[PDB]
Amino acid sequence: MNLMLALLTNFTLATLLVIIAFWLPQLNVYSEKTSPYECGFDPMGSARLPFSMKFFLVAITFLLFDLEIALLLPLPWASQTANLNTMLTMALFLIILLAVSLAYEWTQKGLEWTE
Amino acid sequence: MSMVYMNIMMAFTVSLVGLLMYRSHLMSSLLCLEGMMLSLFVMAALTILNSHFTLASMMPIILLVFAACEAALGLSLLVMVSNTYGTDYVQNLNLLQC
Amino acid sequence: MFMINILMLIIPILLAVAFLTLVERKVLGYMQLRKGPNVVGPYGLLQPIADAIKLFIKEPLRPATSSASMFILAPIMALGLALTMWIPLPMPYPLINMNLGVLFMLAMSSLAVYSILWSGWASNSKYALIGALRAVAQTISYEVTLAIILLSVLLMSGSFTLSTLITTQEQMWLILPAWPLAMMWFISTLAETNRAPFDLTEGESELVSGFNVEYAAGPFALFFMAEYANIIMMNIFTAILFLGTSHNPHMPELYTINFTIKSLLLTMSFLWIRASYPRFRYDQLMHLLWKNFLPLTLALCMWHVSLPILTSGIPPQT
Amino acid sequence: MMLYIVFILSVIFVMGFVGFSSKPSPIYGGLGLIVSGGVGCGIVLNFGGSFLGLMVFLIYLGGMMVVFGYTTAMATEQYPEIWLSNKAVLGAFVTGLLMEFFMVYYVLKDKEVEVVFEFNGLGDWVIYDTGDSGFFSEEAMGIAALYSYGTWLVIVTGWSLLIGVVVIMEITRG
Amino acid sequence: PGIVELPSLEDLKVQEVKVSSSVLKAAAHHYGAQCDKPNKEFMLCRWEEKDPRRCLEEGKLVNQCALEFFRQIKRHCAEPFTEYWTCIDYSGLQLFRRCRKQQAQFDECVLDKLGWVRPDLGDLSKVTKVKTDRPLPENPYHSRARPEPNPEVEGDLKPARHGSRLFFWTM
Amino acid sequence: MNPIIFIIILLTIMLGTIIVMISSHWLLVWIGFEMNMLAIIPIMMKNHNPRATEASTKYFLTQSTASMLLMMAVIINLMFSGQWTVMKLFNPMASMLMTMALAMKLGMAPFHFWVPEVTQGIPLSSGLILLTWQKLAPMSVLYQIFPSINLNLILTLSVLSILIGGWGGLNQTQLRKIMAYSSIAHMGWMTAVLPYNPTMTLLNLIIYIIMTSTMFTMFMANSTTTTLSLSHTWNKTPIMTVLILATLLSMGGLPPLSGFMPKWMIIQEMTKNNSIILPTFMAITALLNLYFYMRLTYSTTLTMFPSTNNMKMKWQFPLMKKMTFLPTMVVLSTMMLPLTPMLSVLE
Amino acid sequence: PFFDVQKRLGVDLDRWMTIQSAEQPHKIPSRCHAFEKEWIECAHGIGSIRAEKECKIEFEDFRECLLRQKTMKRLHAIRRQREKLIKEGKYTPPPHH
Amino acid sequence: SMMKWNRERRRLQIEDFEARIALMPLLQAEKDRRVLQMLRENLEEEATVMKDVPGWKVGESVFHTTRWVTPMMGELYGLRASEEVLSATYGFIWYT
Amino acid sequence: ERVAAFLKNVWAKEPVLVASFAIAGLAVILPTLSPYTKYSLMINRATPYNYPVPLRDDGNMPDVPSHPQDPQGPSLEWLKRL
Ligand SMILES: CCCCCCCCCCCCCCCCCC(=O)OC[C@H](COP(=O)(O)OCCN)OC(=O)CCCCCCCCCCCCCCCCC
Ligand SMILES: CCCCCCCCCCCCCCCCCC(=O)OC[C@H](COP(=O)(O)OCCN)OC(=O)CCCCCCCCCCCCCCCCC
Ligand SMILES: CCCCCCCCCCCCO[C@@H]1O[C@H](CO)[C@@H](O[C@H]2O[C@H](CO)[C@@H](O)[C@H](O)[C@H]2O)[C@H](O)[C@H]1O
Ligand SMILES: CCCCCCCCCCCCO[C@@H]1O[C@H](CO)[C@@H](O[C@H]2O[C@H](CO)[C@@H](O)[C@H](O)[C@H]2O)[C@H](O)[C@H]1O
Ligand SMILES: CCCCCCCCCCCCO[C@@H]1O[C@H](CO)[C@@H](O[C@H]2O[C@H](CO)[C@@H](O)[C@H](O)[C@H]2O)[C@H](O)[C@H]1O
Ligand SMILES: CCCCCCCCCCCCO[C@@H]1O[C@H](CO)[C@@H](O[C@H]2O[C@H](CO)[C@@H](O)[C@H](O)[C@H]2O)[C@H](O)[C@H]1O
Repeated sequence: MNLMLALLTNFTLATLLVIIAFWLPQLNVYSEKTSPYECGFDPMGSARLPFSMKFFLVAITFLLFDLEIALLLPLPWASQTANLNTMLTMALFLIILLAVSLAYEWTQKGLEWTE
Repeated sequence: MSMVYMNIMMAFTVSLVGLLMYRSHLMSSLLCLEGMMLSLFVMAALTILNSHFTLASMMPIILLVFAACEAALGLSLLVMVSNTYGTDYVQNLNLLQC
Repeated sequence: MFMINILMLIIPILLAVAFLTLVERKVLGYMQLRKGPNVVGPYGLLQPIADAIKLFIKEPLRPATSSASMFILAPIMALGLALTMWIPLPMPYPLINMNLGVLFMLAMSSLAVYSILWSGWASNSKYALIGALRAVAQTISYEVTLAIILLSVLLMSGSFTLSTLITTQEQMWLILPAWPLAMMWFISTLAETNRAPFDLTEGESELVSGFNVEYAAGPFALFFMAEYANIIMMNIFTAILFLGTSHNPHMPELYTINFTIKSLLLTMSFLWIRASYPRFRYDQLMHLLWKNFLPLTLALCMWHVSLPILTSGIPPQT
Repeated sequence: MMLYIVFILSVIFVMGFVGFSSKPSPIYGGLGLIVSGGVGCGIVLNFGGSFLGLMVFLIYLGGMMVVFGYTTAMATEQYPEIWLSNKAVLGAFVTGLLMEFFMVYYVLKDKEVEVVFEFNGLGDWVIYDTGDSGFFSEEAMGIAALYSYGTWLVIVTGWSLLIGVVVIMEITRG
Repeated sequence: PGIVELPSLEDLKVQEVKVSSSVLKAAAHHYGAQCDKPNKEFMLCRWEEKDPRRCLEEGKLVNQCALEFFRQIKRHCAEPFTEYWTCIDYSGLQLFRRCRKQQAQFDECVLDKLGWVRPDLGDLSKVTKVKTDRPLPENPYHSRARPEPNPEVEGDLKPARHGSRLFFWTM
Repeated sequence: MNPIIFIIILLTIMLGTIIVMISSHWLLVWIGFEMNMLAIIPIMMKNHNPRATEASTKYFLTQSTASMLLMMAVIINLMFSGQWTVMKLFNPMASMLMTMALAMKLGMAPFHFWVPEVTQGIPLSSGLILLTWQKLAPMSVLYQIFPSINLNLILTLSVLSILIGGWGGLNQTQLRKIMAYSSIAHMGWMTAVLPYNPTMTLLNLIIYIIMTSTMFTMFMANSTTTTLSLSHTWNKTPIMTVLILATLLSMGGLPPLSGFMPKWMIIQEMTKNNSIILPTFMAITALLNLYFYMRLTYSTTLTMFPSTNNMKMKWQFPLMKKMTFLPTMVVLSTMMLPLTPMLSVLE
Repeated sequence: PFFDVQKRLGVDLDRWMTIQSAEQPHKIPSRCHAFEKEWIECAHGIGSIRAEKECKIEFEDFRECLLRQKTMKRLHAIRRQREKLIKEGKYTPPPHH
Repeated sequence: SMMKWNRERRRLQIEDFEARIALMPLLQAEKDRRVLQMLRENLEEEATVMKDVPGWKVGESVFHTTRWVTPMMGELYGLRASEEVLSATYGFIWYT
Repeated sequence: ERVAAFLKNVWAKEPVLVASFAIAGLAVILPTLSPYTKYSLMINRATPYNYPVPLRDDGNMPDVPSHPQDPQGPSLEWLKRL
């Protein structure tokens, strides 16, 4: 309960601030005021046009690397095992294969952005 | 069964239908694949946690790992599809009818 | 009595955030051979109040091309999540005592990124979009290294509980056995908080205002309050992790004073760093983390798994 | 009302699934998957799996961040579709909610429901264990055993993740 | 499928040991030594019998020994003990290490007045043997009779009669 | 692709298949399929052209969908039995989902649509792996779960696969699409007999793999992928046209060739169980396969098609392709009928 | 397994996690440990065809432990009969309940 | 420094764990009586509510085996105020 | 000689990677040389998460103690001295 009460209070406080922000000030809305900003001149083309991602390969690698830490975060608990010979070997094994995969992507120029 | 299973099984079915009923964007279907795995994770976690199957508690974690390998694989193909045609539309992938 | 405790957490947070804006402008000013706000109230003490009132009576704008619901949602998420980050903090007693407080903080930090992505995307303007996609790159740069840095430290604490870090550091600050990780952690928090020299998602001199360029008045203030709240919260986290304050159960306020001083100085260091350095290029930030911190962080993670086992100093699970 | 916490979260779980399954713009589909991942973490946490719940939320937040980036690059159009903008998307969205709302309405009315298969609606707490007093988390013991019992699992997962990097490099080298 | 046999509310009656966990924790180490015998006879019973209904009598002797143990403390060392568990109760985690001074006062009191020696580190986690006059249960799981195994095939392996015998093949 | 990377990826394709065949745990069976799917995709994309990209995408979407249905069955099985052992399933809904999941992995009808397209879109060497090695893992699972499979479901899939495979190949001029529809037709025989005698499913599987490997190796030897391109073989290497003729007649099931052996042993097992109508229907429908095998033999060996002038340049160069095991495989594809009683080795 | 290399080599790859009554960390038992043990020992060695009928009692109890469908039916019936008497004014719960 | 401190922290954990081991017999004995008492009360009030039901037999098992089976939450707290049910089911998880 | 020539070059060009490999090597190597590693497993074994279920004294278990303070059974004197 304490947790749900705390989250509700925070996000309700934020919502009230927005409600006041919109209903308290005097408004004067017209077309030019609400037009998209681009340093004084009208934009050329929609902002919804495709925006090329030059780090796309690092982004996919992040998915694989971000799952590795899910496998590693239990390590503080795994260190309480009596079978420490196996646990230490498999912990080091997993991290090394992460390093090998990093070294492969590095040496193969996967970490350089497409130009 | 317990009522929670009604909504988790329902969520899996919704995503399965979402996967099988394509629209245009290939990214939208890849999302339905990720949703299907999320329902399987939750459905498996409930069973394992409720039955106190201690060693099975690692199984949902292993499920996520191969979920990411699938998502990464799906995104890799999306990049190539996008490079070829300039969209991720699935109607462009019709060369192999002939 | 719990509701009172909640208010005695978030009202002070927002007041501390408001006066951190004054402190930054004065600290930057004197480092720049000038004074900073000293006219609005004595020594500029009313300046944050003036700015806050100004913004919330300013006209808020909904851009013609914006996605209305997401435009409103993002600032609400930003501030809401920023305040949520504070509830497990042990000062010395957390508002919410969590078994996995560190993991909770990681998850909530990841969710707060979406307030940048959605505000920028919902603005439907090019500078806003460019800012949001810089946040995608920034998150990809630091997130993996940030989690593994914490893991290496927690292999000495033995748990994911924030209060255990106090017990761990009762004899000695963790900064001693893990200053290489402290170095890399400290930089990661600058990137995590979008702070100079990693102020890229806003990047004023490049993107005008980046992800929040279309935001005005109260909605803009919510983003400002969020970022400055996260800057303070991340330095409290740094103080707990690496500069553990001793806790006397019968004089809990001595802990609070000592811990508050440490957190303030770490926050002053953020302003100091902003005054000193040029900005990174956002591809150079990604190469910093992946090509320097990550190889070192992986190696140190291996070391901090082995070291407790080889020295027979594994911490208690409880 | 609080005794039905898992049920309420599971209702929102399905609503998030209907969200992205109707397939609006992937920007909003990602939003629906984040909500479902968030409440899904809440469901698993309420069964005693705090680590599993927080982990799935953390992973899916990272995954949807990448999907967002790829969307603005490769899955965007001039007028991205919300649920109301498209007739096919709206029909699927409404159909999902109505199927969901009727399952909820009838399972609550009868404390039971037949939706193909029989589900009991007494509340989810009834199946819980009654006697816990250990000095550890059973989920944490089970997960940590991956490094002592799961040697074979560690090898195949670690190998698959390494091969995964090798493969995505091959797949995307035109 | 049968009626679950439950003891009557009368049979479940015993004088409870109504003290808080801080009191129990403060006296735990001495209680572990002084009440070892009935305690270990109850725990053998529960693990062998696998039925709370089958160990009620042993459960009561655990309670009776506890009350007798706490009455000795009350008679002889009330004030030193009340100081000790009061210190334990303050801690949110009920930590021993915050009350070594009060623990020493309590420990020396019970030692002088009752000859009670505190168990060493590792003593109370030892697996001990206990002598009991209760008979070892025969079918604690209430197992049915196991199905008989398939009749074993034994003998001398001889060549197949006329080979494979597949259609026309002669070998 | 670096040669070392190609070998590591190939060994991972095999490791995933091996894991499925040696696992006693449903989770490791699922991991084996996932590892196999991850490794094969780069083999499909090896040449990097739009058709390879389309093929790999269609393959990924199909296999990934099947795995989710596969894991759904495993979790439902866990709810209703509380174990993970690879064996009969303890819930009929789980059995259906797993059975469909394996049908999509094999490309059985009516889940067959991907097989012709994917096979056409990838090279011949990759097509060989897809239509041979990739059948092992799903069949090894069916071999262990068949006591709980719904008979009507599995025989329906087998019937539809034989019909759709036979009809589908009649309209094809592309060799890779001819092999694809042939594979669908042969998958049906393997599953049709599975409820009655799993040993005959292995026999058909092994003989199908030998014959299918032989054909692909001969197509690779001459770099032929269409009917007309293959019709020039009589002018380059006459011997290869005779091997193709013998192998194709074998795949048609004609005595006294080896390919008759599985059709013969499957009909025996089905009749022992009083199944008369189904084997009769299956044997007659397999005549469709013989028809479009016979067309290839006509255009390849039993007539001489027009040639081109530039073909004379090829007369002056030898075959350089590895053609690994082709002499052994072709003999096994054709001359094995006298040794039929050796099928007991698979028992 | 299709190929039993684990048995041939006497190496345990995955069967440690196949059943919930196998050895767990710190000897934490599953909730249905006794039921599954009884079923496994009843059906050991006789084959599924025999075990499907000769160990039906053990499997049914094990199934009841796992999913508790019969218990939830029983409790749903009692709770229904209580609301029947509450509205009809024919039963007052006790203080302790 | 961390090695020495973590060694002492491990010796403290053992002392804390052993105090629990000393008290577990008494706690176990209390839990058994309490569980049996709650089940007995549930049985008394089952008879009254379900006296009129045609085919009902009070206290019938769902299990063929006569072995003791640990009750699940609904079995033990099935007929009690939500405040007590909510505390017994979600009290631990929801405690800060 | 090449041992130092290569090492000096990487120290000048990529000291970060030199430090990474040196630290990783020590993690793999030192655990097998340390004399204190054996106590890590003993301490984990001596931690009693579970109840120590007593054994039915059957009349011939001399190595087992009757009371927790009896001389038999494992001791932690080594742990107090660590
Ligand atoms: C054993 C018990 C089990 C029974 C099963 C049946 C066993 C038979 C299995 C056969 C296995 C395939 C191997 C057949 C070997 C054929 C040898 C041959 O055809 O001669 C080679 C010759 C190739 O030409 P070349 O190498 O260049 O020599 C100089 C001529 N240019 O060839 C040519 O030049 C011919 C080119 C013209 C094409 C004529 C095609 C009609 C003749 C086909 C006869 C073979 C039919 C095999 C089918 C099965 C028969 C039962
Ligand atoms: C294949 C030759 C026929 C060619 C025409 C094709 C006919 C149709 C083929 C379909 C299969 C029908 C085969 C019918 C015979 C199989 C049944 C059979 O023969 O009995 C089993 C046979 C042992 O024969 P058995 O009666 O015991 O006589 C022993 C004589 N020493 O054991 C066997 O099964 C193996 C016998 C197979 C028959 C061929 C092998 C005979 C040995 C000669 C091999 C060649 C040796 C010379 C090598 C020359 C090298 C250049
Ligand atoms: C790409 C693949 C990379 C694979 C890399 C694998 C690296 C593995 C390096 C070995 C890691 C473990 O190294 C090994 O750890 C165990 C315990 O932890 C040590 O064992 C030592 O402590 C344990 C208890 O802690 C005692 O049982 C043992 O008697 C004692 O020798 C070994 O002395 C050490 O050799
Ligand atoms: C066990 C974990 C700790 C061990 C370290 C694991 C990570 C190893 C990282 C890769 C090591 C070898 O792989 C890497 O190859 C590339 C070649 O393009 C080199 O990179 C080269 O170009 C890049 C960009 O200009 C720069 O890093 C550098 O100027 C240069 O060395 C790296 O110097 C080398 O580190
Ligand atoms: C591609 C499809 C996507 C949707 C997937 C949905 C999966 C949902 C899985 C639910 C599984 C329910 O499984 C079903 O449960 C009921 C329980 O009453 C069983 O019910 C049957 O068996 C049990 C005992 O064996 C008894 O109730 C009774 O004999 C009979 O009703 C069914 O034999 C079983 O098939
Ligand atoms: C963005 C949209 C989100 C939609 C979310 C939809 C949530 C689903 C609604 C679930 C509502 C559950 O509703 C819950 O039902 C049970 C029925 O026994 C009620 O519980 C009831 O039990 C006893 C019965 O003896 C009554 O005396 C009591 O008055 C009543 O509380 C709860 O008071 C109610 O809260």
